[PDB]
Amino acid sequence: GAPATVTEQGEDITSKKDRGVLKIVKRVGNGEETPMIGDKVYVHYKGKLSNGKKFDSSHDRNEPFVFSLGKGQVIKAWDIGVATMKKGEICHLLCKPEYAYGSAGSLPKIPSNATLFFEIELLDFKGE
Ligand SMILES: COc1ccc(CC[C@@H](OC(=O)[C@@H]2CCCCN2C(=O)[C@H](c2cc(OC)c(OC)c(OC)c2)[C@@H]2C=CCCC2)c2cccc(OCCN3CCOCC3)c2)cc1OC
Repeated sequence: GAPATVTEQGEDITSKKDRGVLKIVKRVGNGEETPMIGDKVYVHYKGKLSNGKKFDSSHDRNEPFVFSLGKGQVIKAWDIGVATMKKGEICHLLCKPEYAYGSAGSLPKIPSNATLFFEIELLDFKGE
């Protein structure tokens, strides 16, 4: 399914090229710009563990999800992945634990050593 497709087809967007964050573009965005470090970004997303059954979405909570890019407000895979996206783009991201919650985990939602899968839609981004 979508996570295996990312394994097979995803672009490795890590600096180290360790296949820790793999991306597939599912919808091409608009324009040319991608967000800068410190930009306020606006997204919709859905996420899940690759193993077991825990699913999370911005769509429930009744609004875009906002954060400052590249400042450690979200897991490393997001800082890396969202920085690659154009406005309007949708991607799928497969995130190995080294770019997520690592050996520690974050319970109840996240076990130790968890690979995560996300669908992210970049709605907008603005310099702080
Ligand atoms: C620097 O490293 C970290 C930084 C931040 C965190 C916290 C978890 C982070 O969530 C995430 O980073 C990812 C990506 C963004 C969407 C949510 N994310 C998740 O993993 C989800 C998530 C949602 C959660 O709530 C909706 C979580 O509870 C806080 C949560 O806790 C671990 C994890 C999980 C993904 C798959 C299925 C289960 C849930 C998150 C969740 C909810 C809101 C967040 O930021 C809100 C905006 N902040 C608010 C504070 O001021 C700065 C801006 C960030 C852990 C960090 O490592 C310990």
